[PDB]
Amino acid sequence: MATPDQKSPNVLLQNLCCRILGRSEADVAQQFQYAVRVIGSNFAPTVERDEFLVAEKIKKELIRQRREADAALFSELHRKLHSQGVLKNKWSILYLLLSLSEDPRRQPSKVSSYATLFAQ
Amino acid sequence: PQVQSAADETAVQLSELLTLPVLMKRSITAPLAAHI
Amino acid sequence: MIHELLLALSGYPGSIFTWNKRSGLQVSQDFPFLHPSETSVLNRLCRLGTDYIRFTEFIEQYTGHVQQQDHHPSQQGQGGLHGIYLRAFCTGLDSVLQPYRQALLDLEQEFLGDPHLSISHVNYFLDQFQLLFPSVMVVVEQIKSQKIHGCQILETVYKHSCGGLPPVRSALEKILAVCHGVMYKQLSAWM
Amino acid sequence: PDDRSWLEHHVVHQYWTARPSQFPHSLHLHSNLAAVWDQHLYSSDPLYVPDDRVLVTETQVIRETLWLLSGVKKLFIFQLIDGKVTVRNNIIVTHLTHSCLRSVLEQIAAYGQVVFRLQETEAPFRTYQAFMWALYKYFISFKEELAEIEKCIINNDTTITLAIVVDKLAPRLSQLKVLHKVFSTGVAEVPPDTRNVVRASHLLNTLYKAILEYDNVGEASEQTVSLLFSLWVETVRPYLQTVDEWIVHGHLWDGAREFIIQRNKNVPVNHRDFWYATYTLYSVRQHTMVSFLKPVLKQIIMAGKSMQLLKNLQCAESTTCQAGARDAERKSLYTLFLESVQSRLRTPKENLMKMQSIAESHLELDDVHDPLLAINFARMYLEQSDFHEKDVCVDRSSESVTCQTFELTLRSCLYPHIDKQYLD
Amino acid sequence: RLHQGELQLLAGGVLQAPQPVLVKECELVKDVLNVLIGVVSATFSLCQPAQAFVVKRGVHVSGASPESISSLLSEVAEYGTCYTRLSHFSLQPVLDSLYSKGLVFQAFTSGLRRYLQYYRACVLSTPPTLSLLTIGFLFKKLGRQLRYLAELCGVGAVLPGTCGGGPRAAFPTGVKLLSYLYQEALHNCSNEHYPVLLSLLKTSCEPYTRFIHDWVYSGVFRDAYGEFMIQVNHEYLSFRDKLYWTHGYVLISKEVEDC
Amino acid sequence: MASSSGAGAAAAAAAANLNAVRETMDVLLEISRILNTGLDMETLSICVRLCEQGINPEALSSVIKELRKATEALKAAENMTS
Repeated sequence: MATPDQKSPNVLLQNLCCRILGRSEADVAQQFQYAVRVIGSNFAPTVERDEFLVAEKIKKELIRQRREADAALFSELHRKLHSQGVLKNKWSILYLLLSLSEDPRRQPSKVSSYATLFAQ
Repeated sequence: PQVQSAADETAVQLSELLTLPVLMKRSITAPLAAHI
Repeated sequence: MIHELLLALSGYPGSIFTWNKRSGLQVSQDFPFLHPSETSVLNRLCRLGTDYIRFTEFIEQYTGHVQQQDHHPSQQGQGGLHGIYLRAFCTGLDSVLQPYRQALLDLEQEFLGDPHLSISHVNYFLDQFQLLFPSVMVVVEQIKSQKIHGCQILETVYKHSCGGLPPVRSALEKILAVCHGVMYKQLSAWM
Repeated sequence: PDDRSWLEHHVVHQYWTARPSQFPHSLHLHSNLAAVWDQHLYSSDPLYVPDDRVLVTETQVIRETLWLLSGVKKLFIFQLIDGKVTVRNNIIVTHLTHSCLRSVLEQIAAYGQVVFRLQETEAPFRTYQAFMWALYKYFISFKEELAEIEKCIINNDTTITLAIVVDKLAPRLSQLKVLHKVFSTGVAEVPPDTRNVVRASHLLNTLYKAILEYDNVGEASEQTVSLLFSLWVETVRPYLQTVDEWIVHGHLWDGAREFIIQRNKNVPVNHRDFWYATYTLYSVRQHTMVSFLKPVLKQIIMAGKSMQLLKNLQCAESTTCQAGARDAERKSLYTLFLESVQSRLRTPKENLMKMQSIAESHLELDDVHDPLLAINFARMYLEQSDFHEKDVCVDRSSESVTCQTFELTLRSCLYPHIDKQYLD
Repeated sequence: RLHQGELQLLAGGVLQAPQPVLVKECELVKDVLNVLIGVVSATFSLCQPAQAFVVKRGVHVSGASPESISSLLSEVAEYGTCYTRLSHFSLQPVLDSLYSKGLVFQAFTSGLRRYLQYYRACVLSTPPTLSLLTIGFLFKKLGRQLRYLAELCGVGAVLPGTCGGGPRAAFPTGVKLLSYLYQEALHNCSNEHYPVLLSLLKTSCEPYTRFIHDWVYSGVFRDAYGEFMIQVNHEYLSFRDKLYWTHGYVLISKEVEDC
Repeated sequence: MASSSGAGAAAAAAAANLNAVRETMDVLLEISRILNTGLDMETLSICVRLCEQGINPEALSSVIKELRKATEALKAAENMTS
């Protein structure tokens, strides 16, 4: 039963680069190459491979940002996600979500325009 | 009358005034009592 | 979406407006094609739809089932809403939604006439029902929660008939009139 | 997504989404005023670091402003902080300076914050319910104009500017400001721990004083005077209803004990103090006297006492409970007052036959219609289909010079009728 | 379409969502009308064991989501299923000699045929220019009442094989029919079916009332199905003694409530 | 006659599973929002598919950061050219 054509991770990564840059895949070729280089690199194991430990780390991080309500909400959402059982790799997704969290309180160290020189 | 016309409204006037068991009793037993 | 929104308000949940047994009808998520203020308006409309859905669920729960001829009709009144007053209550709820259905049909006709209409026109037009429905839903939920039984539910409706909302007062008067018609029929039989 | 992206480009840009919609604009000095200001600022101060500004469309800004004025929460540009609408700092428009745009948006945000505070109203008590109802009617009236403005924007045939919209809303904005001040004084200035009766009495006194103020304000307040008169009528409606119930039935039905007179349940009718003690004014503070009723408060009290006595004296079934004019058929004190005020101010089987015709058009000739079944099917289908069963103009603007004073209008439309009922 | 694509991308191909087939309303109304007569359409297929229309998967309607449209169409299909199954249940036509439900039940089924004829007439009177939502709301009460009456009469639309509902009781006859009608009338006295239930009770009693007339006037038991409380044992009816009166015609006394 | 009835039940079970997945996805989106991950519905779905494919969260985070820097330079140029 023809499981929707989830294009291979290379095609998905190209589409992701195009989407993130807001340019066509052809316009993101340098960014696509950078992404391919990153993806082909050996990555260290995620800090936490326990769904509950990763969820607890996320809650602790939210509390550290003085987002205690957000920490409670995170713990509740994690419980709900664990009960839903839809994700096969809970530890990897939890580690990713933890890695992608941003502290609203820490004033963004505005990336100097000079970083764009190396993007080309 | 009961349910035998359309525009007619008296056909159900007893059915709205009287309950269906009481309506049926009144309707049936009077001729029944007369014949008995 | 406006037709989809009305369908959700008409009891057809979709991908945007999801029905949850616990939460009722709700907007499933924030969509990129709406301004967050538009998302807030949509969430308010989904609140109204949730109230409508809960009303429809109650209507089905107490009217949607054929009356089981359980030999003891008196015991039907305890667990399930039952009784001639319960049937009258469900009928009143359906009658009160009938004007709501008519307003929804008029909205549908208007949207068919003008595809460029926005949600603000609906929010203007539907605000009267956005105020009416929460109060009637609260009254019905109170009746259900307190297990008001028989004509004692009528007493609560009278207490609720003392509400301050003129439209809510009129709606409760219509429902009370139907229930009083049934009560008067029983009283006539007794007398 | 390609067709959706093309539509998204052509159905109006995601600028309302936090995704930066870059739109082409004219670089003309009159059209690039934001860009020209950026160039001058960039040229003028070597210490000047350019802040990140979000370019927003004028039509988009107008639409978001209308949505704010329509009472929409969670706007992208205007954020609500501590009940105060605040503009996101990184927003810029092509035709306005950041400071000018900020000033205009600050005025708009102040009005939006006022609306938001007014929008948050719950109605827990009969008087508060009436105030909420009046507020809802006012918000409806404002939303009507807002929807008409939105429709004109949607037609897009004509250039509508923010200034044009502001000018169109200027009378409504002034009415909103007056209403906001009046509401703040009548409700927001009321301490939270005040008794519902005390809150109501303070509101009523505020209403009377506001009525006097707006009557003294003259023609320029005509729309506001009309609003206040409608508000007064609505707020008295529960109070007038309670007065009517006391006068007609002799029973003070006050669940919240909001009326200035409370019945002492401890004084039976056969008690010597029944005439004196049974109904007690909530007189603990002299402030409990209703200023608008104060001129007639004594007559009201006497009428209520007489009706309470008659209903509380075990009267033989007195024929003077005439089956004639029901108190329900009697114009209510709110209804009688409204009718008298409008009149002084010159202010404001057949279904079976239809079912039979439907059957004749759709039933075969030989099938006898069953009248019980005919009625049932009529109700379920035809009466279901044919269910297309889908105001006190207290506007002083018409004859403000000829309109009596609020107290004079009350005395002439309500007080004469109240005195008549009391006398009877 | 975008949202459905996003949902499919999120579901990783496992939720094979039926492809949304966009159909014109000026066509959807025809399918709805066929459902109103219990007729299967291009979008609705008849499930033979249930005598019920089954919606074709992936029906998309313009201006509405295919899932929401499918929900609305599912409700309409449930109403059409009730109509078609009830028609089939009432379609038991002839009180032939093998008809064991008796003349009261046969007359009841004739009245039910009349009712279904009226329902068909109403459906045909519905102009095809009406909106789908308008039509749905207009017929919502009638469909609810029909379903309630079908469950009340045990002629519920649910297929007897697939509905794990217990055995639909045979339509009561004679005194059992009268007691069933009385209980339903008490329970449905507030429903739109109450006048209809009274009409059906009258129509079913008409053969029974004729039998009663013949019994009372001639002592003739005209009960063809044994619904009357009195049975005639002709061997003793020919007797010229007390036994003639006691055994020639015997009223079934033990189950007086049932007879 | 029975078989025609069965297909409706199979479709209903599949639809119930899909609705449960949709509810779970909405919950997941809310969780991501609470964590301030910055993913949009399309971006979140792409990340989920990639994450479903086993991508290392540290590698994914580094790739995301580099892509974000390149995307920010491109977005600044796109906003400057209009």
